[PDB]
Amino acid sequence: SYTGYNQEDSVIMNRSAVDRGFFRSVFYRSYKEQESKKGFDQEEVFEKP
Amino acid sequence: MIIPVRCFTCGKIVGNKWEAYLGLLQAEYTEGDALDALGLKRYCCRRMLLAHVDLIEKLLNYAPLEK
Amino acid sequence: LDALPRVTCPNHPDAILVEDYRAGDMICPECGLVVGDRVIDVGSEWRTFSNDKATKDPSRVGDSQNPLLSDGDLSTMIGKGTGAASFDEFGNSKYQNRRTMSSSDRAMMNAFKEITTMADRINLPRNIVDRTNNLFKQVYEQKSLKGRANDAIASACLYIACRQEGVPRTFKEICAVSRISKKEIGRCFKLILKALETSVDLITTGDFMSRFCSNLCLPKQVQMAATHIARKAVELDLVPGRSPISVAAAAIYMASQASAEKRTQKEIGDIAGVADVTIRQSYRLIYPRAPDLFPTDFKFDTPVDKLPQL
Amino acid sequence: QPMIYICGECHTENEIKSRDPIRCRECGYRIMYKKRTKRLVVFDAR
Ligand SMILES: [Zn+2]
Ligand SMILES: [Zn+2]
Ligand SMILES: [Zn+2]
Repeated sequence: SYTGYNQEDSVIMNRSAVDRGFFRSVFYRSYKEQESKKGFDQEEVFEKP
Repeated sequence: MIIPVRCFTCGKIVGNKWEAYLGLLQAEYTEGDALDALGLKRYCCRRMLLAHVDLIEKLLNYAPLEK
Repeated sequence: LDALPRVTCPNHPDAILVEDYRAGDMICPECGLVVGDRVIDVGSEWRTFSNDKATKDPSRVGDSQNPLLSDGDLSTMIGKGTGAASFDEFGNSKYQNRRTMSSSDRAMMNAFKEITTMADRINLPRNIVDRTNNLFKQVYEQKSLKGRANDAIASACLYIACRQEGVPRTFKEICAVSRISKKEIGRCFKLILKALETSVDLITTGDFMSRFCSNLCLPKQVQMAATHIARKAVELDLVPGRSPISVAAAAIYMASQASAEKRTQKEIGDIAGVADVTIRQSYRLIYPRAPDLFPTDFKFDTPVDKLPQL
Repeated sequence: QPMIYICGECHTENEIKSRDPIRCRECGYRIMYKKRTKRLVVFDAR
């Protein structure tokens, strides 16, 4: 039971273990972008704005 | 992906005992004795090594370590 | 209030008016300066269709229609289905028939349909189709060649788009996926060039050496040699009275007969489309200098001292 | 200045540094993969 920071569906978790890499994870998001020609008189361009 | 330096629960360094262990199992079918010789007394340090899965070995096999 | 284009800074004329999207505010750096009735661009904003079924999008109060191919969008459509009441009172026609809208241009749309068919039959990219469609609209709007066969005009546009993107198809190839004659596509080609007052690059041996050697399942190394054979052949000016396609074909043959593959003249003829007598003549013309044309790094199978004659 | 552009499998620079179309010389692939910056970063061992 301890100090109650674990009351009702929570948990006290050991911080030094998370320091030693406990459950650490990596997250990747890939962003994608397209250079559309888009018809008659417009154009998209990859460049320094 | 390779055994962690120091066991989570307490701190006793444990990556150093991995290569030694695969040698002991090859020599003997005594997982009890293998863990004992390495000095992994308490079981937190023991679960670490006993429950590890070395994914790195399959992972290295792709030709392109170049990208 | 008409004097703006982003200017209303009270104390000093504007130099800049940065958009702080996150705050929903318009800021003026050298003083303090908000002035904003903020819109992060109404097109991101209405886009509140999300967690609810988005595959069908019940929120779509705005269809795309793709106007930049056309010009005149008209009306919505209607169609049968409640079981009925929807009179036909006596006859067998529920409610009413739908109605055509853009007829003057319906054969422009019909041209766009033909260009994509043609385009897929030789596995072209959408980028080519998009250039082709674009050229066509330009030619159509000028109305300078309205008399000509619309299908001939679409086919010629397809040829131009293919050459401008630096991967030309032969007149023989575009004719194949069409019903228009080679002469008529060629003729329209020149006229469009005159109509748009524009020009294209001159085809080289390299632009076709790739596709041909590929379709004949020839090794990569042999393709490389043929390229070199072709390039050098043009460099030594050994074929002043010959087309680059025919020379390309003759290089492919020489390479293939210098390797284990040895594709027959009829087969090369069959991929290239040119007459096999044309290759034979072109080969007879380059044969006297064959030793000098091959890459020094080429792995020979049959030496030139044993290269056949035909 | 070059924009490198290592290519897949060939393990060599593509070298393309201009507007010309992306395709690695010699190697038949046409996927690229922009190379790491020489600019230093830093990582805390915490
Ligand atoms: Zn431990
Ligand atoms: Zn100001
Ligand atoms: Zn490559």
